[PDB]
Amino acid sequence: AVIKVIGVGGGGGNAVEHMVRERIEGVEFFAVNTDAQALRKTAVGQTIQIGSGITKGLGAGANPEVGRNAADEDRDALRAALEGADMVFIAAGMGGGTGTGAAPVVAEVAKDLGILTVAVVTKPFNFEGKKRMAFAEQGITELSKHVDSLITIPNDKLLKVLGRGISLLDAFGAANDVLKGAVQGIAELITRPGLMNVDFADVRTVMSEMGYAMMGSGVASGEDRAEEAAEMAISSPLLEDIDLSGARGVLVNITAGFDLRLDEFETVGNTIRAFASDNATVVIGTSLDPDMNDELRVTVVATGIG
Amino acid sequence: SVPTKLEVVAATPTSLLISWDAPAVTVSYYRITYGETGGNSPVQEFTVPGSKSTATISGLSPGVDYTITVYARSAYHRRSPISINYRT
Ligand SMILES: Nc1nc2c(ncn2[C@@H]2O[C@H](COP(=O)(O)OP(=O)(O)O)[C@@H](O)[C@H]2O)c(=O)[nH]1
Repeated sequence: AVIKVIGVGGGGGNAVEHMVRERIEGVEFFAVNTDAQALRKTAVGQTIQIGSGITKGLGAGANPEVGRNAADEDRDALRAALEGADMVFIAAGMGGGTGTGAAPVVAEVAKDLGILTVAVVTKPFNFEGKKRMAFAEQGITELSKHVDSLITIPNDKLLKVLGRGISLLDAFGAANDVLKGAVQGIAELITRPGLMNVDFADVRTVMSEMGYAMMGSGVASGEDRAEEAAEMAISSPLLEDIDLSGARGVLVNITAGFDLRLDEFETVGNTIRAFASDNATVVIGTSLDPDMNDELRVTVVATGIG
Repeated sequence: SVPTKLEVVAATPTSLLISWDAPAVTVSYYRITYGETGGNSPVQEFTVPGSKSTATISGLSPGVDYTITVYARSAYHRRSPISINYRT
């Protein structure tokens, strides 16, 4: 399956800059912005400038309306770039102008081409103030009309795992890392499959036209790695706001080396199937990281959460 | 790049004390590997809690060059490990 990752606005561009730097195997990177100078500044894959007629390349002025109008003016360039994809991840920091307003247009264009359309977006930190949070929530509502799955990562949740005395700059770096881990934790089922390989049609089944989603991850080493990593994922602060038995779909990626035991795959799946509703679509597969020894990662995406 | 700095802080003929910077986000545990640079032996491995910023590697041999590698295993990132060389 052909996977494209598109950063929208400045935050989404910084996130994609990080994924390009740290690398996600098997995906193709793009960046969409109204700010032409920001587009050119760093390596973010191919660049797509939107709204040059109305913004003159000078940005959206933190105004979601301008981001929307900019993307509306350039649906043709968006469609031309998206064509050929089986799946697209749209990454954006919501609460500014371009991400908030242009991301739902990018998503609408992609949905129209029949692409499986997954948004991965952040809500701002509390310290960024009430108006940015309001803009973010309105843009997420607009976005939810035009995606297959919309994964929200609230930056306020990341606050509680940040080291003390952290710099303001490293706090945003951490947001990039979580977004990168989020895309990577879904994409690697496709691009680095292990033994229990997920068919892209089953990815589509658990993600297509599901609406809101959240994800959590766990990691563990040693004899109890499977139980420990699964429970850590389900206890994740990024998942704590939802009842997992309420999700209409659950996608699980177990990342392992070549030493996965049957009883470990059994354990992870039994734990998921216990907390998931009896009528949920449940897809569990494995991915391969050969540089692991006696350890495991479990990534859980709860989809269709309402 | 996590940890972002890794150094040998003290060295004896059969042991090395390594130190790294505190991480920006919670690390669940660190995986530490080490072995002779270009060796027919598999590297040896151990883990330390994610609250540590040092570890001691023992059972080494004098005058051997070693490659040491630290993986920070976090639920919140997939950052690459950091690696150094050091001769006892
Ligand atoms: N992941 C990430 N998020 C950011 C970064 N900078 C800002 N953000 C978040 O993204 C939101 C939107 O800001 P920005 O993307 O710069 O505005 P836009 O270009 O008008 O879409 C901000 O309110 C922050 O919460 C960054 O470097 N990385």
